[PDB]
Amino acid sequence: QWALEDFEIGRPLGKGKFGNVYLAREKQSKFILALKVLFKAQLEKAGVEHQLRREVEIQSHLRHPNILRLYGYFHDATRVYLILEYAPLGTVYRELQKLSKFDEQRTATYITELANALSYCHSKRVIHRDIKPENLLLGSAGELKIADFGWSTLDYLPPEMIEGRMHDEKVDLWSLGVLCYEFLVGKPPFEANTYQETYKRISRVEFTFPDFVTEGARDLISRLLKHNPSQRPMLREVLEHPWITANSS
Ligand SMILES: CCc1ccc(/N=C2\S/C(=C\c3ccnc(Nc4ccc(-c5nnn[nH]5)cc4)c3)C(=O)N2C)cc1
Repeated sequence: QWALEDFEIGRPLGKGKFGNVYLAREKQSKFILALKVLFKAQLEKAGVEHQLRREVEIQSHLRHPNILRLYGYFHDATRVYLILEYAPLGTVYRELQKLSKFDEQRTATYITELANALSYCHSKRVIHRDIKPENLLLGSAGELKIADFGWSTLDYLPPEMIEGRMHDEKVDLWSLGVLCYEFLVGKPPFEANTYQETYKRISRVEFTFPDFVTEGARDLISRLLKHNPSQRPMLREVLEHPWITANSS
């Protein structure tokens, strides 16, 4: 179906580990989109051809406004290209750097938008690992969009994953706890100056709140960051959580 000659290439929109993403326009439709380039030799150097292949097959079937859409993909002699949804307003990480921290309305809105994306995924038996601000993009109306590779620094990993126990649907809820914290405070809850320490602090769920963090927020974050996965509240319970409904659009 596709080839590189079918597109005009624009400025870079981001740098991945295996290649860059560029703004691009499909020539006949004039459809604006994003295009991720991936080097094949570089892929085989780290042996992830069929880690990535299953990954692509998955998110083709995923359609949700709070998830970045994969329209299609193609290849050539040297590279592999992914056709992506263009997200005009950029990354949340960038927004959080400009603003230092987010207010409660913004935070609660993003959390709701995330929770809805994950509910959709879980309903289709798709689970997600750690979610970083770097991998959250913004659509044209300011809507949050999840963009990364999985889909089924430690700062975002839950205790069960770093301790080498059964990963599970409940990982997602840990991620919401960390993000909700980071949105309000401006840095993640178990940030340390060493990996060894960050590991240790995550395993103990050893973290504290700045004075300004309201008790509604404290409650939600404390409930999501429970060490026992099964004690973390359901996604429905998050969306219903008083502080969420009180602040979210
Ligand atoms: C199919 C799912 C998927 C595939 C590859 C992915 N990896 C990506 S995507 C990506 C960049 C990207 C994708 C879609 N839209 C944008 N929009 C955008 C970002 C920044 C700015 C900006 N302006 N000024 N400063 N920053 C403007 C627009 C960026 C990326 O970097 N990786 C690794 C993620 C998901």
